[PDB]
Amino acid sequence: LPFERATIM
Amino acid sequence: MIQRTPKIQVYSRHPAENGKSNFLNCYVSGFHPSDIEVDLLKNGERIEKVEHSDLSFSKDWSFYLLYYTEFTPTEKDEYACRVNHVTLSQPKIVKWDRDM
Amino acid sequence: GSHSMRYFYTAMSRPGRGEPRFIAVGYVDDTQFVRFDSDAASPRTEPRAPWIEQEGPEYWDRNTQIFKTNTQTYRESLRNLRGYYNQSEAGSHIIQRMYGCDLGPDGRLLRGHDQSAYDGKDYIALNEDLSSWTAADTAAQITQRKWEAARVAEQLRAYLEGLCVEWLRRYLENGKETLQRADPPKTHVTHHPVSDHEATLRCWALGFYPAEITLTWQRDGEDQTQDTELVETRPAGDRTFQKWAAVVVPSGEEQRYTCHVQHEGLPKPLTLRWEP
Repeated sequence: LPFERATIM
Repeated sequence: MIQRTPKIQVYSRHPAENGKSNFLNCYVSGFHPSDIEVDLLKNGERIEKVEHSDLSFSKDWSFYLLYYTEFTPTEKDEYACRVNHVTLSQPKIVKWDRDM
Repeated sequence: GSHSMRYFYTAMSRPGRGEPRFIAVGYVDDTQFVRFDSDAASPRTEPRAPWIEQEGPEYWDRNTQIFKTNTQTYRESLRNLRGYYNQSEAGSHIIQRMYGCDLGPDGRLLRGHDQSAYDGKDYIALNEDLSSWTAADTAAQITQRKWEAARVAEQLRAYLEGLCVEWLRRYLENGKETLQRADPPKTHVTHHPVSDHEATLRCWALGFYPAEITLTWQRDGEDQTQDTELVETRPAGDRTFQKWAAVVVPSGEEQRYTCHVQHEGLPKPLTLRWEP
């Protein structure tokens, strides 16, 4: 299962 | 930009035996950026129904893909892989060799 | 019995040819098990190994939500990084990301990983402590500052020590017949004259899994490192991998040469010779 948060770079 | 040219290997899934159905593979690797064109050839002609693996990459960030198709090797049909990439002036052809 | 899980993200801009393409793939060891492609006719997480197919609709929907959000997030990141480097709107660029967790043979977390790259160059990486970042340049420091403000490392650490490990161990149990089965290489040695006075000995390894293997030639029981032609390990297409190693030897010193094979699948390391 992948990491749940996306964070803009 | 730093660009890396692909390595190319052409080979069969199983030991090659004339008149026995098998798979013809062309593995491209160590390249960057990811856009690439790969065809499989039978006596110079583009094979139609070729499939390929999903785009992934190695620990050094370079991309790799497997292209493959069903085929029946014979004593005298010639097989090859044709590759083009931004790093290459004109396409590269690598011939299928049974001992390679 | 050491195992790992990794996800691999590639985001690629293509000015004049639509919005950037985002694709995620997931692996356990050398086995891919899921994909998502923002270009696919209907973008959704799809299974790529039989043992994942048993997961329910809530798994598939959950994955698809995350990858859809990542598609949009990475589109902004591409815009941001082009700015950080003062780059023109005309060229195509790539952000890559790889992350996941390693387990030891006991099933306990050996270590976590999270690394990103830009145009194939290291950009930002989570340090092994899972609490701090290594930024490659002044552009990456801007990303580092954004990521500290959102408490990213803290979120990664909870994931890598928690869910990542728990799901890896689930996959390993559900796919145990393949994921925890090592297939040893089938091996032989071939001999081909190159000239009257020299021949090629080629040591072949086929049908093995996982991909990790060591193939070496020796002359009188010493390593022939600089003289061995060593081909990159390659996928057969049926889950298994292939490799060979070759040496050019004087005729007929052939019997002074030995091929050595190490692989997790084997009862014992192998020593092979050309058998005329």
